[PDB]
Amino acid sequence: GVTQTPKFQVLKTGQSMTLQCAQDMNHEYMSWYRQDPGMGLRLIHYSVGAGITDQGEVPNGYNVSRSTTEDFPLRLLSAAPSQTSVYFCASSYVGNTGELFFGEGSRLTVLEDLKNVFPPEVAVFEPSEAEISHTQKATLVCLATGFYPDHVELSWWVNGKEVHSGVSTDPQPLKEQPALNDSRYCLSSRLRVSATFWQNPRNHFRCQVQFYGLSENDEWTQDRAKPVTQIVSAEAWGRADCGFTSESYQQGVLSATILYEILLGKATLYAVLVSALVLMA
Amino acid sequence: FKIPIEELEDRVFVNCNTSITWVEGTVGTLLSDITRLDLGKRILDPRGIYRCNGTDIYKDKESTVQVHYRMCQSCVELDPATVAGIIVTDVIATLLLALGVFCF
Amino acid sequence: SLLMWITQVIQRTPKIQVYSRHPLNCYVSGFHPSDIEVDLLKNGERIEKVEHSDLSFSKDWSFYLLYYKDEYACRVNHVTLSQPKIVKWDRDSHSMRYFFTSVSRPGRGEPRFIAVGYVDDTQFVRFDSDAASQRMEPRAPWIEQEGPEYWDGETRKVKAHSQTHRVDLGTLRGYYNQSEAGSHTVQRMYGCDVGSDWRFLRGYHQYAYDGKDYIAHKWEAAHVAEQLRAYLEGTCVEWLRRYLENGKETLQRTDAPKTHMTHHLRCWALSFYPAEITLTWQTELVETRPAGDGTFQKWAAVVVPSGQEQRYTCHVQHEGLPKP
Amino acid sequence: IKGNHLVKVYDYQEDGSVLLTCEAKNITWFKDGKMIGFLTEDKKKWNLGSNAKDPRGMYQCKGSQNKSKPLQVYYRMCQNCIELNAATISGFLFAEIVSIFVLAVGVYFIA
Amino acid sequence: DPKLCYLLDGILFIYGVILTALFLRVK
Amino acid sequence: QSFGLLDPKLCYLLDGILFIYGVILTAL
Amino acid sequence: QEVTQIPAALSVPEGENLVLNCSFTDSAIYNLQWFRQDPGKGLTSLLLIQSSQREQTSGRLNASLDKSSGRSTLYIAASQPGDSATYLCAVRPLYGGSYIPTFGRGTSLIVHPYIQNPDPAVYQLRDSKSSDKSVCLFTDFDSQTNVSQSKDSDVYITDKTVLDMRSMDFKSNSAVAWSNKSDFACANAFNNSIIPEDTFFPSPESSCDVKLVEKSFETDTNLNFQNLSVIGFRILLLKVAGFNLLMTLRLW
Amino acid sequence: QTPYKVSISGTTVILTCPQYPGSEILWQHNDKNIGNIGSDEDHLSLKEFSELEQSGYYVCYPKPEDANFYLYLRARVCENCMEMDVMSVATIVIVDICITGGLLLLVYYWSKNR
Amino acid sequence: QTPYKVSISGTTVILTCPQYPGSEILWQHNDKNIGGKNIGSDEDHLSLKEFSELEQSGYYVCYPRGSKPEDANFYLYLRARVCENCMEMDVMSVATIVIVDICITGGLLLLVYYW
Ligand SMILES: *[C@@H]1O[C@H](CO)[C@@H](O[C@@H]2O[C@H](CO)[C@@H](O[C@@H]3O[C@H](CO)[C@@H](O)[C@H](O)[C@@H]3O)[C@H](O)[C@H]2NC(C)=O)[C@H](O)[C@H]1NC(C)=O
Ligand SMILES: CC(C)CCC[C@@H](C)[C@H]1CC[C@H]2[C@@H]3CC=C4C[C@@H](O)CC[C@]4(C)[C@H]3CC[C@]12C
Ligand SMILES: CC(C)CCC[C@@H](C)[C@H]1CC[C@H]2[C@@H]3CC=C4C[C@@H](O)CC[C@]4(C)[C@H]3CC[C@]12C
Ligand SMILES: *[C@@H]1O[C@H](CO)[C@@H](O)[C@H](O)[C@H]1NC(C)=O
Ligand SMILES: *[C@@H]1O[C@H](CO)[C@@H](O)[C@H](O)[C@H]1NC(C)=O
Ligand SMILES: *[C@@H]1O[C@H](CO)[C@@H](O)[C@H](O)[C@H]1NC(C)=O
Ligand SMILES: *[C@@H]1O[C@H](CO)[C@@H](O)[C@H](O)[C@H]1NC(C)=O
Ligand SMILES: *[C@@H]1O[C@H](CO)[C@@H](O)[C@H](O)[C@H]1NC(C)=O
Ligand SMILES: *[C@@H]1O[C@H](CO)[C@@H](O)[C@H](O)[C@H]1NC(C)=O
Ligand SMILES: *[C@@H]1O[C@H](CO)[C@@H](O)[C@H](O)[C@H]1NC(C)=O
Ligand SMILES: *[C@@H]1O[C@H](CO)[C@@H](O)[C@H](O)[C@H]1NC(C)=O
Repeated sequence: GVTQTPKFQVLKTGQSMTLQCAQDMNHEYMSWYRQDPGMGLRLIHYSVGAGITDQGEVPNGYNVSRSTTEDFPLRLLSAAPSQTSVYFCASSYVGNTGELFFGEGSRLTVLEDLKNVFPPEVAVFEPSEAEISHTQKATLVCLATGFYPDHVELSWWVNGKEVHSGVSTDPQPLKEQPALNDSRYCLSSRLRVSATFWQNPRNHFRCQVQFYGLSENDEWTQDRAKPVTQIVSAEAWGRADCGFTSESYQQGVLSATILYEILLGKATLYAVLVSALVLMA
Repeated sequence: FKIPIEELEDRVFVNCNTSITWVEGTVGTLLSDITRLDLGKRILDPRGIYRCNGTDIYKDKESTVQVHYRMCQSCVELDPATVAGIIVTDVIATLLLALGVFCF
Repeated sequence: SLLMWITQVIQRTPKIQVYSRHPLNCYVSGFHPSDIEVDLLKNGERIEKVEHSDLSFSKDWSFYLLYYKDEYACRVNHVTLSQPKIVKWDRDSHSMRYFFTSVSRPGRGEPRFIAVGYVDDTQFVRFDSDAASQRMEPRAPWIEQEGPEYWDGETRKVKAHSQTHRVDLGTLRGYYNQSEAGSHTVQRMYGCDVGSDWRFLRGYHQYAYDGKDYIAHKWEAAHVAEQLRAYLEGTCVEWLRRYLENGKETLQRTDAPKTHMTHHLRCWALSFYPAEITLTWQTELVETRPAGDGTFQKWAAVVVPSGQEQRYTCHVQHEGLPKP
Repeated sequence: IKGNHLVKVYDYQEDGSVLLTCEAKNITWFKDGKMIGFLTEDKKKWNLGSNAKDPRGMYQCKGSQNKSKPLQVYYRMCQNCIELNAATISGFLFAEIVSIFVLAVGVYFIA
Repeated sequence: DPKLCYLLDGILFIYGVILTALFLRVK
Repeated sequence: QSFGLLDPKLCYLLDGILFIYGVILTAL
Repeated sequence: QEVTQIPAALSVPEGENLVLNCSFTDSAIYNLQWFRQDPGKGLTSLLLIQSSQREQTSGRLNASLDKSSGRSTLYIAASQPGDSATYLCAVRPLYGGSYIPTFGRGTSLIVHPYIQNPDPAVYQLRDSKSSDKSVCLFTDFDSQTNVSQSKDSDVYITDKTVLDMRSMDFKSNSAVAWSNKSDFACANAFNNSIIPEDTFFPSPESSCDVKLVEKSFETDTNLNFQNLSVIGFRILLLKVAGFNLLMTLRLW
Repeated sequence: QTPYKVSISGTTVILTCPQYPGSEILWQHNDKNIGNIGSDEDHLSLKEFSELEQSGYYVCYPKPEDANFYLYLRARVCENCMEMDVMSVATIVIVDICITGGLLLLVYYWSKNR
Repeated sequence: QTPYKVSISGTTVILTCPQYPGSEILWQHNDKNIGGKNIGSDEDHLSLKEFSELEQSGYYVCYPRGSKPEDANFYLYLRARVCENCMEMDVMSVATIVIVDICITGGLLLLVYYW
C-alpha cells in the first residue's frame, strides 16, 4: 500500500509544512490530489519518473520534488487560509495494468490565529430504565462537544478492548452557533448492547476521543492550558439498580465470615471452661 | 482454511460463508441467517466440533474446527500449606469430639 | 512513435576496420559492453574533431560503432583488450525498429540511457541521457515537418522508458544476485515490419540483459499480449506510412553501386543505398561498412597463384541491380 | 517517554489481572530495585495477579539502556470493607447478645 | 439468598437449644 | 446465570443435617 | 477527456438492484476505475476494466464497458445498507504521454434498511455528573419517517443514523436531541418532525423486573474460596459446639 | 526512592510529596493541572472521592515531564466502610474474648458463692 | 473424526494430536511455528509452561512434518484462564466431600461408643 503522513495538522498562516508520501511496491507514477467539499477532485503536481515533475491544474503555491522512486514530499512554503482541504497521494504503475492506489488522506486547516482552538469535552450518558423495560436493550450515548477544529477520532472500549459492532457515529458534527463563521463543533455517538450485558457490574465501558491540536513547538500565551494534542475519555460501570447482584453477595458472605470468627472464638473460649475446669476434678 | 469465530459481547459466534454442520459438542442456536451460529454465553465453556464448506476459490473443500473453552467458573485456590492447615484443624476437631464422647 | 504503456520486467571481442571513405573512418563491431575508447592517429598528433554516430546493436545484442607520405593508425581500447590494439591503413519491404539501451554507471547518480529509432537502415531520432538537450532530438532531414507537441510527447514517453529501465536495472541485479560494484547493461528492442503493399506482417519485442537473450509471469498476468499486439499492428503502421510518405525523397532512392576489380584479387562495390548486397566469385566474408554519406561499400576476394587471376569472375547481386 | 517513565499500567480486564507494559529481545523487571522477572520476546506484559490482593510496590523495566524511571503502584480494593448500615450493626448486636445469653445460662447452671 | 440460609441456621439452632433445655428439664 | 460453586443448594446441605438432629429429640 | 456520471443522487430500499452509469467523450482510452468513498477514509478501488475486456465481475458487483458508445454501467445486486457511499468513475488515456486520469463527479448512494418490526419510542437518558445537558433518544422508528432540525438554537437535534447489532443481527434507526434547557422535556423535543401517532412515550415512573437482573449474575474465584471457607468454618463450629455441649452435660 | 504516602479516611484521600522539601510543589492528574480539592504544606486532600474520574496518574513537581516520580492510584472508597486485614480480626476477636470472660466471671460468681 | 486432546493443570497446558502416530509432528500457532524452555514438543504432545490467556489464545494446528501448513483442514481454537494452584471442583464433588466428612466423623463416634 501507499502511506501518507500526517493524518491531521493545524497550521498558523505563514508556516511551512511538508506532507510525506511513501510506497514500497516501487510504483512509477505519482501524483497529488486535493478534494474540495462540493467542488471536485482537483490535481496537483505529478511525476512519472525520478527527477522529472510536471504541473497539474492547481500548481500555484506548492512545491514537490522527486529524487527517490519510493518517496514524494509535498511542501507548502507559506501556508494560506485557502489551502484548507484534504489531500490524497495517488500512486500507480506505468503500463503494467494502469491500476491506481490512494492513500488514507490528510486533513489540513490554516488559521489566522491559534487562540480559537479548544480541546473537546466528553461525557457519557447511561441508558434509560424505560428502554430496558420496553425492549430489553440498552443504549449508551457519548457526547464530544466544544472542540475546534474537527480533527477528532471517536472510539468505544469495553474491558480494555475496542468495539466495532453495535456502534453508530454521527458522520457530520454540528456547529454550536451555525449563524456565524467558525464555532465549536458537537459530535454524538451511540452504542447499543443487550440488557443482559449492561446489567453486569463487572463490565466497564469507556468512550475515547483523540484530538489533534497544537504541537510543543508552537508558542502559547493564553491563561488557559495550551491545547496540545491529547485524548479525552469518559467511563461508566455496568449497574443493575434493580435487585440482587454479585457485590451484595460478596458483602454478605464476608459479614457472615466475620460473625462466624467471633462466634467460634466465643465457643472455644467457653470450651476452655468445663475442660480446663473438669480437668482438675 | 481458517474457520472464523467472533466474540461479540460475551457470546461466541461461528461465522462461515455457507451452512454449518454440527458434530458432537454443544448444539448452540441458529440465528435468522443460517450462515452464523451462536454458541451461548462465553463463561459456560462451549466445547464442540463444527464443520463448514467453502466459497469461490475455496469451493469446494471441507473444514472442521474444534472450539474449546476453559473459564474457571468452578475453581478455587489452595496451595499445599492452606489445605494442610484445613485438614489438621478438622482432624484436631474430630479427635476433640472423640475425647469428649470418651469422657462421657 | 514510442509505445506509451510500458510493462516492466559473455564478453564479445571488438572487431576493427580502417579505411578512407572516398578513394578517414574506423568501424568497430561486435564489442560489448559499450565502454569503448577509439582514436585515430599519426599526423604526429591526435585528431581533434572526433565524433561518432549513435550507439546501437544488431540482432545479436552486440554493438557496432563508427568514428570518422603520411601514415595513419587506429587505436582501440576495451576491457577485453589487455593491450590497446593498433591497426594500420592501406591505400594500395519496410520495417520500423526502436532500440533502447540503459547502462549502469556505478557511483554516478544518473545511469546512461539512449534511444534510437530506425526506418529501413536510417536513424531519425536521437536521445542521450548525458546530453545537455535532455529532449528527443531529430537530427534527420525528413522529420522536421512535425509540430512541437509531437516532440513533447516523444520526450515524455522516452523519459518514461528511462525510468522503467532505471527500475529493472536494480530488479535484475537483485534477480541474479549481483553486486552494486559491477556495471550491467539492459537492452530492449521492439518494432514491426511491413511489405510492398504497406500493411503489417511481422513484429518484434525482444529484451536482453547485458547481451544475453532474456525474453522475446508478471507479463502473463499483466495482460500485455492484446495491448502490445494492438500497438504493433496499429500505431506503428499508420505512423510508418506517414514517415514513408514524408520521407519518400530519400528513403527509397535506389542507388547503383560502382564496381572495381584490383590485383597487386579483390572485387569491390561502392554506393548502394540499402545494406543488402551480395558478391560472388566463380573466400573470406567481411562486414559491410558505410561511407558516412549514407551510401555503402563492400568487398570480397579470391587469392590465386601467380599468373592465374584471369579465370575468376565476380557477380554483384542486389535488389537495385538487374543482373549479377 | 522522553523523560524516561517507559513503564505504564494496563488495568481493565475481564478478570482481576493487572498488567504492566514497558527492544523486544529481553525485558528485565525490577521490584524495589531487585530482579523479579525475566521476560522473553514473545511475551510482553508483566502480570500481577488479581487486583483484589491490593498490588502495591516499586516497578521499573529495563531493556538495553540504563533501566527506566520508577513507578509506584498503589491499590485499595475494599474486598474487606463493610457497609456499616443499620441492618448489619443490628444483626451483630443481636448475635452478640444471644450468644452471650446462651453462654451465660450454661455457665450459671454449671456452677 | 445466603441470608435465608443464615437465618434458617439461627432459627433451627434456637429450636434445638430449646428442645435440649426441655429434655434436660424432664431428664 | 453462572453460579459455579456459589450455588445456594450447597448451603442448605449443611442446614439439612441440623434439621435431622432437631427431629430426633421431638420424640420425647 | 470528459467523464459524466448519472444521476449523482440515489436513494433506495434495501434489496433492490442498482444501475449506475458513467460516460466519456473520448473513446481512445486504456483503463476504467470505479471507487467507493465513505465520507472520509480515502478511496477504495472496486474494479478495473481493460481496453480488451467487456465485462468484469467481483462478488455481488458486476460491470460492463461498451467502448464504441463510450459507456460503462455498474450493476449492484441485492443492495445492502453497507453500500451507502459515493461512487467515482475514472479513465486514463492512450496517447499523449501524460498519464493523467480524468475523474467524474461521482454518484451518492444511500440504501435504507428494512425494519421488520417498527416500534418508535422516545426515551430519556439519565444525566451524568459534570454535565448540565439533558438527552432524549428517538429510536426504532420506521425508515419512512425522517426528522428535521430544531426550531430554536438551544436544542441540538442530530440526524437519523442506522445502527447494526452484529450479536443478534438487529438493524435500527436513531436520533438524539440534547440541550441545556430548563424545560427541555422529551414530550415535546421532537416537534419540527412528524413522527407516528403510536409513539411510545414511556411513563416517568420507574418500573423494573429483578428476574432479568438475575440472568447477568456470575461468579469469580475469590468468592468461591470465601464461600468454601464459610462452609468449613460452619463445620468446625458445629464440631466444637458438639464436644462442648457433651462436656457441659457431663458436669451434670 | 521514598514512596508516596497515602491516607484514606472515609471519603477523604490525602497524599504527600516527600521529595523536594522546602520548594513549593504543584500536582498533576492525567497530565492536567490540579490544585473539595485542597493543596497546602506538601499534601493534597481530595474530599468526596469518586472512583471514575479520580483514579489514574499523579505526579508532584517543584516540567512535570522529567519529574522524579509517578504514582498510579486506583482505589474507590466506601463511606463509613472500614478496611480490615488479619490483624484487625485479631484485635476484634481479642477484645471479644476479654469482654466475654469479664462478663462470664460475674455470672459465675453470682451463681456460685451466694 | 479424532478430536484434539487437551489437558490443563495449574499453569501447565498439554496438547495431544492423535491424527498421526510415529512422531512426525510439529505445531503451528497463529501462523507461527511453535515447538521446533517453557515451550516443548514431545513425540505426540506439546507442552506450554507458564500459560497466559491474553497472548496464547487462538488457533493451533498439526501439519504433520513432511507436509505444508496450508494442507491442514482440522484446527483447534483455545482460550483458557489459569491461576497458580487452581483446580476445577464441581458442586457434586463438594457435596460428596462434606458427606464423607460427616460419615467418617460418625463412624469414629460409633467406634468409640462401644469401647
Ligand atoms: C467468505 O467469503 C468472503 C467473500 O468472498 C471471502 O472474503 C474474501 O476472500 C478472498 C479470498 O477468497 C480475499 O481475497 C484476498 O484476500 C487477501 C486480503 O486482501 C489477499 O490475499 C488478497 O489481496 C485478496 O484480496 C478477500 O480479501 C476477502 N474479503 C474480505 C472482505 O475479507 C472470505 O475469504 C470467505 N471466507 C471463507 C472462510 O471461506
Ligand atoms: C458462641 C456460641 C456458638 C456458643 C454456643 C454453643 C454452645 C456453647 C451452647 C449451644 C447449646 C448450649 C446448651 C443448650 C442447653 C443447655 C441446657 C441448660 O440447662 C444448661 C446449658 C445447656 C447444656 C447449654 C450449654 C451451652 C451450649 C452447648
Ligand atoms: C446459628 C448458630 C451457629 C448460632 C446462633 C446465633 C444466631 C443468632 C446468629 C448466627 C449467624 C447469624 C447471622 C450471620 C450473618 C448475618 C448477615 C448479616 O448481614 C446480618 C445478620 C446475619 C443474618 C446473622 C443473624 C444472626 C445469626 C443467625
Ligand atoms: C519549489 O521549490 C524549489 C526548490 O525545491 C524552489 O526553488 C522554488 O522556488 C519552489 N517553487 C516556486 C514556484 O518558486
Ligand atoms: C460441501 O461440499 C461437498 C463436496 O465437497 C458437498 O457434497 C456438500 O453437499 C457441500 N455442503 C454444503 C452445505 O454445501
Ligand atoms: C537474553 O535473552 C537470551 C535469549 O533468549 C536469554 O538466554 C538470556 O537469559 C537473556 N538474558 C537476560 C539478562 O535477560
Ligand atoms: C445507462 O445507460 C444505458 C445504456 O443503454 C441506458 O439504457 C440506461 O437507462 C442508463 N441508465 C440511467 C440511470 O440513465
Ligand atoms: C454482468 O452483466 C452482463 C450484462 O448483463 C451479463 O451478461 C453477465 O453475465 C453479468 N455477469 C455475471 C457474472 O453474471
Ligand atoms: C422523508 O424525506 C423525504 C425526502 O424529501 C420526503 O419525501 C418524505 O416525505 C419524508 N418523510 C416523511 C414521513 O414525511
Ligand atoms: C447551558 O449549556 C451550554 C453549553 O455550553 C452553555 O453555553 C450555557 O451557558 C449553559 N447554561 C445556561 C444557563 O444556559
Ligand atoms: C412543538 O412544541 C413547541 C413548544 O410548545 C411548539 O411551539 C410547536 O408548535 C410544537 N410543534 C408544532 C408542529 O406545532
